[PDB]
Amino acid sequence: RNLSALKRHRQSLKRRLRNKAKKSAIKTLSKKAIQLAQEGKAEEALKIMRKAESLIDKAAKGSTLHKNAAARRKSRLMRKVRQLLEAAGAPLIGGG
Amino acid sequence: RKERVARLLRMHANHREEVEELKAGDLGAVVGLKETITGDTLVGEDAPRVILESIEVPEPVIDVAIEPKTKADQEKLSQALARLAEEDPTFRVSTHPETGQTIISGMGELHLEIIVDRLKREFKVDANVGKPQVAYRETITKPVDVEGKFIRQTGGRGQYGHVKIKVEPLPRGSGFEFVNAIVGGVIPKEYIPAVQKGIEEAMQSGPLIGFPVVDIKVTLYDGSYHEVDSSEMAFKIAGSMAIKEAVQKGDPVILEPIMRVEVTTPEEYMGDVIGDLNARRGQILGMEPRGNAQVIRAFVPLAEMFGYATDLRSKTQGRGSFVMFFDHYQEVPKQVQEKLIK
Amino acid sequence: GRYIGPVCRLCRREGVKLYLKGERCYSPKCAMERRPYPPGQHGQKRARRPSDYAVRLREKQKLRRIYGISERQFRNLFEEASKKKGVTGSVFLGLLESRLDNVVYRLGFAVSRRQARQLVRHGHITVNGRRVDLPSYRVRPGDEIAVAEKSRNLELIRQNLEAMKGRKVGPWLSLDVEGMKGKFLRLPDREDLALPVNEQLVIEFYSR
RNA sequence: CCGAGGGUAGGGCCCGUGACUGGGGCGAAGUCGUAACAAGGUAGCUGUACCGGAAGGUGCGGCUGGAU
RNA sequence: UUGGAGAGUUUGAUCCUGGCUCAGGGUGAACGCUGGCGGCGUGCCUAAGACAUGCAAGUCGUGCGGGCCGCGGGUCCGUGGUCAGCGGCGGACGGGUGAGUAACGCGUGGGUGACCUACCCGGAAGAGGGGGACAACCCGGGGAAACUCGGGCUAAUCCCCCAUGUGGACCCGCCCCUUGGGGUGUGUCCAAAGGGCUUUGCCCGCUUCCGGAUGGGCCCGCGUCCCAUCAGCUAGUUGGUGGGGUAAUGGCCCACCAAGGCGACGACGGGUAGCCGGUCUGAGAGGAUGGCCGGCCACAGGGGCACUGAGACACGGGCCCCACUCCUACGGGAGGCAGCAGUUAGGAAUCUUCCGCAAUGGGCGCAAGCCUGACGGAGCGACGCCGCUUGGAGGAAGAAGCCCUUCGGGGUGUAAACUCCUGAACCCGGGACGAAACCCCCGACGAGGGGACUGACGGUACCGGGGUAAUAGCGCCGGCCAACUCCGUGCCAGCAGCCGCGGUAAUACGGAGGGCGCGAGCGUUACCCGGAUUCACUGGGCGUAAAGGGCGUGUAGGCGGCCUGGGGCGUCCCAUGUGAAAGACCACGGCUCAACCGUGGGGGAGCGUGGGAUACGCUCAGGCUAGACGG
Ligand code: SF4
Ligand SMILES: [Mg+2]
Ligand SMILES: [Mg+2]
Ligand SMILES: [Mg+2]
Ligand SMILES: [Mg+2]
Ligand SMILES: [Mg+2]
Ligand SMILES: [Mg+2]
Ligand SMILES: [Mg+2]
Ligand SMILES: [Mg+2]
Ligand SMILES: [Mg+2]
Ligand SMILES: [Mg+2]
Ligand SMILES: [Mg+2]
Ligand SMILES: [Mg+2]
Ligand SMILES: [Mg+2]
Ligand SMILES: [Mg+2]
Ligand SMILES: [Mg+2]
Ligand SMILES: [Mg+2]
Ligand SMILES: [Mg+2]
Ligand SMILES: [Mg+2]
Ligand SMILES: [Mg+2]
Ligand SMILES: [Mg+2]
Ligand SMILES: [Mg+2]
Ligand SMILES: [Mg+2]
Ligand SMILES: [Mg+2]
Ligand SMILES: [Mg+2]
Ligand SMILES: [Mg+2]
Ligand SMILES: [Mg+2]
Ligand SMILES: [Mg+2]
Ligand SMILES: [Mg+2]
Ligand SMILES: [Mg+2]
Ligand SMILES: [Mg+2]
Ligand SMILES: [Mg+2]
Ligand SMILES: [Mg+2]
Ligand SMILES: [Mg+2]
Ligand SMILES: [Mg+2]
Ligand SMILES: [Mg+2]
Ligand SMILES: [Mg+2]
Ligand SMILES: [Mg+2]
Ligand SMILES: [Mg+2]
Ligand SMILES: [Mg+2]
Ligand SMILES: [Mg+2]
Ligand SMILES: [Mg+2]
Ligand SMILES: [Mg+2]
Ligand SMILES: [Mg+2]
Ligand SMILES: [Mg+2]
Ligand SMILES: [Mg+2]
Ligand SMILES: [Mg+2]
Ligand SMILES: [Mg+2]
Ligand SMILES: [Mg+2]
Ligand SMILES: [Mg+2]
Ligand SMILES: [Mg+2]
Ligand SMILES: [Mg+2]
Ligand SMILES: [Mg+2]
Ligand SMILES: [Mg+2]
Ligand SMILES: [Mg+2]
Ligand SMILES: [Mg+2]
Ligand SMILES: [Mg+2]
Ligand SMILES: [Mg+2]
Ligand SMILES: [Mg+2]
Ligand SMILES: [Mg+2]
Ligand SMILES: [Mg+2]
Ligand SMILES: [Mg+2]
Ligand SMILES: [Mg+2]
Ligand SMILES: [Mg+2]
Ligand SMILES: [Mg+2]
Ligand SMILES: [Mg+2]
Ligand SMILES: [Mg+2]
Ligand SMILES: [Mg+2]
Ligand SMILES: [Mg+2]
Ligand SMILES: [Mg+2]
Ligand SMILES: [Mg+2]
Ligand SMILES: [Mg+2]
Ligand SMILES: [Mg+2]
Ligand SMILES: [Mg+2]
Ligand SMILES: [Mg+2]
Ligand SMILES: [Mg+2]
Ligand SMILES: [Mg+2]
Ligand SMILES: [Mg+2]
Ligand SMILES: [Mg+2]
Ligand SMILES: [Mg+2]
Ligand SMILES: [Mg+2]
Ligand SMILES: [Mg+2]
Ligand SMILES: [Mg+2]
Ligand SMILES: [Mg+2]
Ligand SMILES: [Mg+2]
Ligand SMILES: [Mg+2]
Ligand SMILES: [Mg+2]
Ligand SMILES: [Mg+2]
Ligand SMILES: [Mg+2]
Ligand SMILES: [Mg+2]
Ligand SMILES: [Mg+2]
Ligand SMILES: [Mg+2]
Ligand SMILES: [Mg+2]
Ligand SMILES: [Mg+2]
Ligand SMILES: [Mg+2]
Ligand SMILES: [Mg+2]
Ligand SMILES: [Mg+2]
Ligand SMILES: [Mg+2]
Ligand SMILES: [Mg+2]
Ligand SMILES: [Mg+2]
Ligand SMILES: [Mg+2]
Ligand SMILES: [Mg+2]
Ligand SMILES: [Mg+2]
Ligand SMILES: [Mg+2]
Ligand SMILES: [Mg+2]
Ligand SMILES: [Mg+2]
Ligand SMILES: [Mg+2]
Ligand SMILES: [Mg+2]
Ligand SMILES: [Mg+2]
Ligand SMILES: [Mg+2]
Ligand SMILES: [Mg+2]
Ligand SMILES: [Mg+2]
Ligand SMILES: [Mg+2]
Ligand SMILES: [Mg+2]
Ligand SMILES: [Mg+2]
Ligand SMILES: [Mg+2]
Ligand SMILES: [Mg+2]
Ligand SMILES: [Mg+2]
Ligand SMILES: [Mg+2]
Ligand SMILES: [Mg+2]
Ligand SMILES: [Mg+2]
Ligand SMILES: [Mg+2]
Ligand SMILES: [Mg+2]
Ligand SMILES: [Mg+2]
Ligand SMILES: [Mg+2]
Ligand SMILES: [Mg+2]
Ligand SMILES: [Mg+2]
Ligand SMILES: [Mg+2]
Ligand SMILES: [Mg+2]
Ligand SMILES: [Mg+2]
Ligand SMILES: [Mg+2]
Ligand SMILES: [Mg+2]
Ligand SMILES: [Mg+2]
Ligand SMILES: [Mg+2]
Ligand SMILES: [Mg+2]
Ligand SMILES: [Mg+2]
Ligand SMILES: [Mg+2]
Ligand SMILES: [Mg+2]
Ligand SMILES: [Mg+2]
Ligand SMILES: [Mg+2]
Ligand SMILES: [Mg+2]
Ligand SMILES: [Mg+2]
Ligand SMILES: [Mg+2]
Ligand SMILES: [Mg+2]
Ligand SMILES: [Mg+2]
Ligand SMILES: [Mg+2]
Ligand SMILES: [Mg+2]
Ligand SMILES: [Mg+2]
Ligand SMILES: [Mg+2]
Ligand SMILES: [Mg+2]
Ligand SMILES: [Mg+2]
Ligand SMILES: [Mg+2]
Ligand SMILES: [Mg+2]
Ligand SMILES: [Mg+2]
Ligand SMILES: [Mg+2]
Ligand SMILES: [Mg+2]
Ligand SMILES: [Mg+2]
Ligand SMILES: [Mg+2]
Ligand SMILES: [Mg+2]
Ligand SMILES: [Mg+2]
Repeated sequence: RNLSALKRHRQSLKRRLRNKAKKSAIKTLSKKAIQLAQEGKAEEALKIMRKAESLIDKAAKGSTLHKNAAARRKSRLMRKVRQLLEAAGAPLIGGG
Repeated sequence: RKERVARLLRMHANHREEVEELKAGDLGAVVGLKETITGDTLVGEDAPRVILESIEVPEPVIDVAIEPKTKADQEKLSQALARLAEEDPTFRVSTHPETGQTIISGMGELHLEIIVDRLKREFKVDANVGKPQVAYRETITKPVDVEGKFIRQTGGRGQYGHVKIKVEPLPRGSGFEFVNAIVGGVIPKEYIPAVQKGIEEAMQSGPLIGFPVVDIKVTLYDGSYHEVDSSEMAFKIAGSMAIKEAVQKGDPVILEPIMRVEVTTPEEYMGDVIGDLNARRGQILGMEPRGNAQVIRAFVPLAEMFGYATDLRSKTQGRGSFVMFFDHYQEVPKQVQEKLIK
Repeated sequence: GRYIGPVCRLCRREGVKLYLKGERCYSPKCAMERRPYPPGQHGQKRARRPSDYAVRLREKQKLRRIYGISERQFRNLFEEASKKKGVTGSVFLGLLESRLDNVVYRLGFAVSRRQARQLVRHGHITVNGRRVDLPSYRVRPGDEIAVAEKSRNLELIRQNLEAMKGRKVGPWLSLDVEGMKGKFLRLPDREDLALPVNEQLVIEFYSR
C-alpha cells in the first residue's frame, strides 16, 4: 500500500525515455552515414560518422550502453563504411 | 482434548469487538477452538477436569417395579442394572419407601421393554413384573409451616430433634430447593446434613396416593436442642415428622404427565383418528401433510395412551403410525381427581 | 523410570543369587536360601529343558537386573563396545563398572546399588568436588569419588563406612575411611570381577 | 514482423463409464454323468480337424512320461 | 581383514526345488490404551486449493529546494527538528515451497585466444567553464474512493554542451604470440560533482585507466529412473555464408545456398521424478532414499512481456491477457501468504494471529542511529532421541483377600501394613555467562592504552537454606517365541502374521489367578532394507522340479592358437592438483551425565596433470603349423 518502489518505478520511466532517445539517433545517424558511404559522398559520410561515434561513446558513459556495446558498434560502422568507399576511393577527410 | 483459545471477540450492533479477557458469569465468542461443539465443557489447563452436567432433567416419568422373585438371587438384580447405570444414565432404580420394593424407572415402554428383555435373557434374573407406569407426582398449592417434635427424654438414651421448616410451592418442573436459614445456631452445625435426610426420605412417599412429592421448597430456619441428649439419629426423624405433615396440611393437590403425539395417518382415516384422539382426552394442535398421507399433532395424557398402540391399526387398516413424547404437567379434572384416591 | 518392583522374584527366576537387597541377602532369611525355584503357580514343578534362546535370554536379563539398568542404556552400552576396538564381551562389563552408581556400590558407600542410586540422585555424592547427581554418569580412571561435606553428617553413610572399616575393596579401587572418600584406579579385567554371568552369551544373543 | 491467448477444422494416445455380453476365480452335504490315476476297465498324453448335454469321442500323424 | 545365525509351512514319513510368512533395524509419521519432568531436535508428505487482518525492505539533512514547527531578534537571517517531493544506494541478497524439468537441470573434471562483475582493495591520472528541465509550491477541472489531469515559478551529487587524455575505445597498417592474447604508429571519439569540519588543512564523496579479490555467464568429456505392447524421428530441422543481437560463442534470431542431422550403444514417444552432500538398511556387494541442515536448479495465482539497471526479463516492481475473488456512493476500481504467524477446505496428521533487535548477519550512513517474522529466544505436540522421578533400608517360614489344590498343601510375597532413613516437587534468599566492540579521551580520527553504555530469553538456569513417600501403564504368555493353570463357552461367540484354533476337560477364544517382555511409554497400521543365495558381480539355475530356441544359414555383436618386436589404449605404480563445510571415523574437550555441541587428527574412491613399468588385453609389422579350409 506504499513503498518507494513506485518512486523507483517513477525514475525507471524517466531513464527509459532518455535511453530510448540516444539509441534512436545512434541508428538514425549510423544508418545515414552508411547510406552516404554507399554513395560516396566520401567526405559527407565521415562528417556524420564522427557525430555517430561520439553518440556511441556518450551513451556508453552511462547505463545506455556498455563499453563492449560501444566497441562493437564502433567496429562495424568503420568496417561497413570502408568497404562501401572501396567502390570509388578518395578517403578525405579524416576519420581513419 | 485440548484446544487453543486465541481471539476473544464480542459483537456489537454496528461492528465487531476484540477484547482481552472474559470474566465469570459472562459470555461471548472465542476464536481458535478447532474441534469444539456446543454443550461442551471447557476448563483451564491445570484445573479440575469436570463435566458441567448442568443441562438437567433426564427425566423418568414411567415407574416399572420389579420383584426379585425368590430369593437368594436378589443381589444379582441390584448388580445387573448396576452394569446399566454407568452405561445408560437416563433411567433410575430406587426402592419404594412405603410398600417397599424396587421400581425401575425409565423413559418409555420400549425403553423398559429392552431392560426387561435383556436382563431376562442375558442375566437370567429370577423376576417377573407388572406393570403399569402411571408414576404420578403430588405437590401443594399454598405455603405451609409446621414442626416435627421427636423428643424422648424419659430414661437416659438420647433422642432430641426439633425441626421447623417452611414448605412453599415452587413452579412445576423446578424441583427441590433446600436452604439453611438458621439464625445464629439454635441447632448444632453437624445436624444439618442429617436433618435433610429426614426431609428427603419422607418425600419419597406421598400422603394421598403414596408417591413422591416434588416442586416444593424447604426452608430450615429454627429449632431447639439438648447438648447431651441430641443425636444425629434424632434430628432426622424430626425432619420427617414435619414433611409428612406440612405437605399433608397445606392444600395438597394432584398433577400428572402429558405426552405429545404425531400421527401419520392417511387422510382417508383422519376423522376416525381425530374423533377418537379427543375421546382420548386430546387437545388438537394442527395437522400437516407428509407422505400424502398427512400428519396430525396433539396433546394427550399418558393414562389414555395404552390402547392407542393397536388402535391406530383398528382405524387406519394398519396404515398409520405415531411417536409419542412426554411434554409437561397440569391438573386433571376433578372427575378423575377425586376418584383416583382409592 | 527404573524397576522399583519386587526384587527377590529375580533371584528365583534366574536360579542364581543376585545379591540386591544388601544386608538381608547374607542372612538365611533370604528368599533364595529358602525358595530357589522360580516364582508363580508352577515354581515347584520339575523344570522342562530350556531352548538355547531361553538359555541366552535368561543370561541377558541376569546381567541387567544385577546393575539395574533399562534395556535402552543397557543395549547402547553394549552397542558402544562393539563399535569400539578390542573384545566387546569385556569392555562392556567395563562400561558397566564405569557407571558412577556402580562405583558408589563397590566403594562401600551403599548397601545396594538400588540404594546407591538415590544417594547419587539426591546430590549426596560429589566427584572431584563437582556435585554429581547423575547415576548414568560414566567414571574414568584418575578420579576421587567422595561424600559431600553437607552430606558427611548422616546417620546412614556412617553405618556403611563403619561396615567398611573391616571389608577390603577390589584391585582397581581405592578407599579412605574416616576421610570418607574413594579413588577410581583403572578399568577392570574379566578376572578382576567374577559376576555369575557368562558374558559370551550376552553378546551371543544380540547378534540375532 | 513475431507474439500470450481466442476461435474453426481434422487427427492421435490415456482414463472413467454403458444396455447387453463373453469367459475367469472363490466358494459347497446339490442336478447330471463318470474322463484321468491300476492296461481306470477303449493304454494315456499330444498338434490338428470335425462333432457331441457335459466331462470327452473320432480321424491322421507323433511321443513312451505305456502295461504284459 | 572389528564382519555374515535362522524359523514355520506341500507328505504317513523322507530328500529337493520352490513360493508363502515371521523374528531385526528404520520414519516429517499417524491411530488405539496409558501418560510426571528437563534438555536438545523436529513438526501441511494431502490442495503449486483458495485466503480475513497484522507484520515480512528500506536508509542518507554530511547530495537539493520546499510546507510547518521550536529557538536568538531585524517578518529578515541563523539554526534545530519535521513532512513529503526531487536525487543517491539497496530493493537481483536474505525468507518459502518441490509445481514444472529425463535436461549440461544436477553431480563431477575441465575449457573461455568467446565473457561480465556493484560496493571493497592497490597503483596512475584528473576535477576547468557553460547551458536546461520535472516534482514539491501556488492556480485550476473531475472522483465515493483509487485520486488523476491542465497551466506557470524554481534548486542540486538530476540532465546537456565545450575544454583537458595519464590513459581508453575503434578503422587499417606494423611487431611477438596463436582462435577475438600483448604492443605500437596515423586518423577518429570520450571523462566528471560536489558536501562537510577545526581551514593554503584533513574527511566522505566523484571521474577515466590498469591490477587483485569475490560473485557469475557460456561451453565441453563422463555420470544420471521405468516402458520396445514407443521403431523409426526431424524444415531452423543438419551444415555453410552474410548480417542482426548479446558481456560473450552459437540456428540464438534472420535472408540465402547446400542436403543433410539422430537412432537397437534405445533416437522419437509415453509414465514418473527436482539433482547432489548425504540419510537408512546392509557381512560386504547392493538396495531404497533426498524432510530437516549445506550447495545448485526451478517457480512466485495461470501465462506472455519488456523497462530500470552493475546485476532481474524481478515472491512483497511495472505492462497485457486469462481463471477466481472482493471494494463501491454501481458512476467504477482493487488483490495476489510455495515469507512469518493465522483462517478455510481436503485429510489418518502436522503448531503461537508470542518476545527481542541484547548477540550474530544484512541493508543505508561520517557517526549517532534507523530497518530487519534473516537471526537469537519464547510457546505448543511423549513426534524423535537423551537424561531423570514415582523412593531407599529393615521387615513372617510367610496377615488379610483373591487364585490353584491329592484339601496335606502351594502361589501372589519382603511385596504390603509396620520401624528406621533420605528429600521429586513446592517455599525462602542470592542471581548469571552470553557484553565488548561501534563511540567519547590521549595519540595522528593510524598503531597502542584508557573509558562508558546495552540482556529478548529472565529474576530463567544455576548457587545457598528449609522441606513432604510423592504417577504405572501396555503387549504377550499354542509352535516360531520368553512366559500356565482355573472357569465360562460347545465348528457359537471370537482369535489369526504363517501353519491353524473353538463339535462339553480349549496352555490358541472371553475373564480371572499366575508368568514373560519392555517402561513414560507400549502396542497397531502404512512404507524402505534385511533375512530373500527368492534377479545370484560378489553369489542361482535350465534331463524328469519353473527354464535349451523345432532345425539350419548367416549380419551386427561378443570371444580368440604358437614365436619376436614397435607403440602404451586398457591395466599397474609414484608424485601432484582435486575431492568445500556439515556428517560419519578415531581422539579429546565444553553444557552436573547423556543426547546435543566444539577442537584436532585420518583417509579412501573417482577425476585433472606430470613420470614410469610392459607381463596380460589391445593395436601396427614380421614369422610358424598343432586350429580351419583345400589338393
Ligand atoms: S535377599 Fe537373597 S534372594 Fe533376595 S535379592 Fe537379595 S540375594 Fe537375592
Ligand atoms: Mg502491489
Ligand atoms: Mg496498485
Ligand atoms: Mg529511493
Ligand atoms: Mg527513423
Ligand atoms: Mg579485407
Ligand atoms: Mg378433516
Ligand atoms: Mg520367597
Ligand atoms: Mg568389538
Ligand atoms: Mg557388529
Ligand atoms: Mg543442607
Ligand atoms: Mg540435604
Ligand atoms: Mg544384529
Ligand atoms: Mg502462435
Ligand atoms: Mg485472447
Ligand atoms: Mg493456438
Ligand atoms: Mg477439436
Ligand atoms: Mg480429440
Ligand atoms: Mg446393468
Ligand atoms: Mg463352481
Ligand atoms: Mg480315453
Ligand atoms: Mg474311466
Ligand atoms: Mg479309457
Ligand atoms: Mg486327438
Ligand atoms: Mg463319433
Ligand atoms: Mg516313471
Ligand atoms: Mg586395523
Ligand atoms: Mg521344506
Ligand atoms: Mg504335492
Ligand atoms: Mg501334514
Ligand atoms: Mg517335515
Ligand atoms: Mg517388521
Ligand atoms: Mg499416541
Ligand atoms: Mg488418558
Ligand atoms: Mg521444544
Ligand atoms: Mg496448506
Ligand atoms: Mg522476514
Ligand atoms: Mg510553543
Ligand atoms: Mg522577539
Ligand atoms: Mg514566521
Ligand atoms: Mg524524505
Ligand atoms: Mg526483496
Ligand atoms: Mg533463496
Ligand atoms: Mg528454514
Ligand atoms: Mg527448506
Ligand atoms: Mg511431488
Ligand atoms: Mg519424457
Ligand atoms: Mg526419452
Ligand atoms: Mg557439467
Ligand atoms: Mg546429457
Ligand atoms: Mg569454471
Ligand atoms: Mg567467452
Ligand atoms: Mg571487501
Ligand atoms: Mg579555468
Ligand atoms: Mg573549479
Ligand atoms: Mg560547472
Ligand atoms: Mg466526488
Ligand atoms: Mg469532491
Ligand atoms: Mg495514478
Ligand atoms: Mg544553475
Ligand atoms: Mg593475430
Ligand atoms: Mg570530450
Ligand atoms: Mg567523469
Ligand atoms: Mg563540471
Ligand atoms: Mg581557517
Ligand atoms: Mg590501461
Ligand atoms: Mg511404457
Ligand atoms: Mg513444425
Ligand atoms: Mg531460416
Ligand atoms: Mg552466423
Ligand atoms: Mg533451436
Ligand atoms: Mg542444395
Ligand atoms: Mg543423438
Ligand atoms: Mg513432481
Ligand atoms: Mg545378503
Ligand atoms: Mg535418486
Ligand atoms: Mg532441500
Ligand atoms: Mg517443507
Ligand atoms: Mg534452504
Ligand atoms: Mg527467477
Ligand atoms: Mg497459490
Ligand atoms: Mg501473474
Ligand atoms: Mg508467472
Ligand atoms: Mg512480476
Ligand atoms: Mg507474498
Ligand atoms: Mg522486488
Ligand atoms: Mg462489494
Ligand atoms: Mg476492505
Ligand atoms: Mg456516476
Ligand atoms: Mg459517482
Ligand atoms: Mg473505463
Ligand atoms: Mg484507472
Ligand atoms: Mg486472491
Ligand atoms: Mg512464525
Ligand atoms: Mg503461514
Ligand atoms: Mg486447519
Ligand atoms: Mg476434508
Ligand atoms: Mg483425515
Ligand atoms: Mg475434516
Ligand atoms: Mg495450523
Ligand atoms: Mg540486530
Ligand atoms: Mg548489526
Ligand atoms: Mg527464529
Ligand atoms: Mg517432552
Ligand atoms: Mg527417555
Ligand atoms: Mg509355607
Ligand atoms: Mg489330609
Ligand atoms: Mg509345595
Ligand atoms: Mg522395600
Ligand atoms: Mg495392617
Ligand atoms: Mg532436600
Ligand atoms: Mg550501535
Ligand atoms: Mg558503522
Ligand atoms: Mg575503530
Ligand atoms: Mg528480565
Ligand atoms: Mg525456561
Ligand atoms: Mg552461600
Ligand atoms: Mg528433615
Ligand atoms: Mg509413594
Ligand atoms: Mg512407603
Ligand atoms: Mg504407598
Ligand atoms: Mg503429587
Ligand atoms: Mg511382546
Ligand atoms: Mg510359548
Ligand atoms: Mg516357551
Ligand atoms: Mg501341567
Ligand atoms: Mg466365567
Ligand atoms: Mg490375544
Ligand atoms: Mg492343515
Ligand atoms: Mg474348558
Ligand atoms: Mg497365543
Ligand atoms: Mg487366555
Ligand atoms: Mg520384505
Ligand atoms: Mg538373520
Ligand atoms: Mg543379518
Ligand atoms: Mg537379494
Ligand atoms: Mg531359497
Ligand atoms: Mg552368477
Ligand atoms: Mg535357483
Ligand atoms: Mg519342464
Ligand atoms: Mg519357431
Ligand atoms: Mg554357424
Ligand atoms: Mg563377426
Ligand atoms: Mg589374441
Ligand atoms: Mg577382435
Ligand atoms: Mg609388444
Ligand atoms: Mg597405458
Ligand atoms: Mg590423485
Ligand atoms: Mg591425492
Ligand atoms: Mg567433508
Ligand atoms: Mg568434525
Ligand atoms: Mg582413528
Ligand atoms: Mg559441565
Ligand atoms: Mg579434515
Ligand atoms: Mg589420525
Ligand atoms: Mg579400506
Ligand atoms: Mg612390448
Ligand atoms: Mg619398453
Ligand atoms: Mg600375423
Ligand atoms: Mg583337410
